[PDB]
Amino acid sequence: AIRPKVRDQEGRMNYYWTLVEPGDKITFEATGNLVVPRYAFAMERNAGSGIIISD
Amino acid sequence: GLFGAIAGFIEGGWTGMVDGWYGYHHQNEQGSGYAADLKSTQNAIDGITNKVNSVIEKMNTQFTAVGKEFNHLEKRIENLNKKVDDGFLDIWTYNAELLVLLENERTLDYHDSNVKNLYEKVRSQLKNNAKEIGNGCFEFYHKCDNTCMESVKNGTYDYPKYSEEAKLNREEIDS
Repeated sequence: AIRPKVRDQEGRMNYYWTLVEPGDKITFEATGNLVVPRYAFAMERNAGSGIIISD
Repeated sequence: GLFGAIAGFIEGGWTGMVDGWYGYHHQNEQGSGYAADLKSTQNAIDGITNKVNSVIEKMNTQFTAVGKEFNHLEKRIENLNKKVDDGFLDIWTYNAELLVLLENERTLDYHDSNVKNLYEKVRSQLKNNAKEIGNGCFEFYHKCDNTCMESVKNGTYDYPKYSEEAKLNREEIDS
């Protein structure tokens, strides 16, 4: 459908994320409209810190 | 000590006195021995008993299960749970350690205060009818039999009854 233009785009793109545990498989399947991953991120979380928005 | 009696001007304790926490040693013509001031001891025992019960009984907990189980994709809430258990552990440990440290000091000062007040109660009773010879001991200027000794312990010592005899003996002794 046609949405009001934002940055000259009448379409929209939704962004998704998931954390894949070690030894698990993630499967992608599509007949279209898939913005595939190219770079993923191996990481180990800490006990949560926060985010500071400041100059 | 905070009040100067225990480990102070009364240097040591009495293993011979076994029936009480604070008491008396007496010696007159009828003999000698140890006796405990029951009123001051029972008041202190009531006080300390209330103190221990207050420390124990003010902790009233409910039924609770501390454990929690999280799967491999729930590490963040698992760590949040750990922070809660750890924070409570740190708070209770530090508070428990300092409470015992501080209140133990207060308890020993309490005993020190009770001894000083007991000594001062007698000293204010006898006045110049006896001499303060140190170590918490009073040496009488008049004969004080068992009945007279009990009056001092009972807080009913009759200073005017013996004042003249003590005055004559004091002046003779000092001369």
